[PDB]
Amino acid sequence: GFHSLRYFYTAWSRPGSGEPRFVAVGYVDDTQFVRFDSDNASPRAEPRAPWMDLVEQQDPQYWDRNTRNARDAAQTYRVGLDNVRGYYNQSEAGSHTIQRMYGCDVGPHGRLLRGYDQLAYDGADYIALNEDLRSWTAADLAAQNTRRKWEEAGYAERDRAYLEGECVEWLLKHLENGRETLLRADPPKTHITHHPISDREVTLRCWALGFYPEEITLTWQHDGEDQTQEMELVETRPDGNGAFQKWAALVVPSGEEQRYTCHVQHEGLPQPLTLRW
Amino acid sequence: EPRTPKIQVYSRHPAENGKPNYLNCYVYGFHPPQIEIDLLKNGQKMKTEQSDLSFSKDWSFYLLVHTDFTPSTVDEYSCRVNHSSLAAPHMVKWDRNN
Amino acid sequence: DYINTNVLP
Repeated sequence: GFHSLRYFYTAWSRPGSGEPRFVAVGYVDDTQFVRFDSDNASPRAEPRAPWMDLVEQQDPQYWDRNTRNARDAAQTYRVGLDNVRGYYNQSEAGSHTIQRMYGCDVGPHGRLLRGYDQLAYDGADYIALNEDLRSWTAADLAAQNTRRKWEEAGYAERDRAYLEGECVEWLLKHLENGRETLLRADPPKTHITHHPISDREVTLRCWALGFYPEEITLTWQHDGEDQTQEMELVETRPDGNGAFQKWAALVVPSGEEQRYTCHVQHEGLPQPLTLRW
Repeated sequence: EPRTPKIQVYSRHPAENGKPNYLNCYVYGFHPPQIEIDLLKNGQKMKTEQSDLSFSKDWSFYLLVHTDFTPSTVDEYSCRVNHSSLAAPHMVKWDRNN
Repeated sequence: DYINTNVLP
């Protein structure tokens, strides 16, 4: 199964809070390993995962080189805010946002499945690198200005050369260093809880805790019949320890609890689970 | 189009009074990035840490705000969020059953 | 690494 190295840039203006801010974070799969925050004095690229403590000795220039790259990005996208505002003729008293997401998916053979670079303005698609990694799709007339500038700059080929070369190499390097964290599939710990509401109704809540990676499926059934439409399913949420939690809950009539089952699929489970109260 | 945050408030481990635990406020699906998120103990702001700003495939942001806590039968916990998409702060009480 | 080249929009 594939792995992915992904980087996420946010530059935004915050009129009334001071100068624009830039935050750049990396992830391998669902685990964040690095951050850069322009609000720091002399901001540096900084490790956010324990296995990253080992890269200083393997790559003594890693932190200085990543600090330079992120500082350069911080300058580019914060100036970019003023550039794009000018394309739209937007006033500077408003808050605006540029986001960039780029990275690579690698398959089980160690080779690139796909690269991507996409940008958003005020939360909407703005410009994206096409799947051929030589050309750009521009969302509107303003983004066509950007597109022309990046075609003249030959930036797609610089993108392609990173996404196909360096991105893949580094994903492989991180998967090796962070093997114990990244290559785990930690199954959910599951249980059902029982919450009477009224005299004739009760809530059954099916819990999945401590699982990695994030992808999971929770379902309720009644007599083998899928309850998806009637259940309350919360969005998967981080537990703050590097894993995730989810639950699905259902209102059933008192006395009928034994008729319902919870079904859990997660890649760390040897087979899908069925739980009953 | 500003996007309103969704909020969940929950412990890392199932709550038991007197045992140290971790209180989380997970707020997500919001846009633009500037947001105020606080955990409150009996209506008073707690010292918390906040995760690095990231976002999902639809470009909406998510954040985790957290701190150590030891639940009780007495203490009430809540999460307070204010965001440019909101006209007033959003208060969400902690329910140890979620 | 973070990509080492960035271009102004």
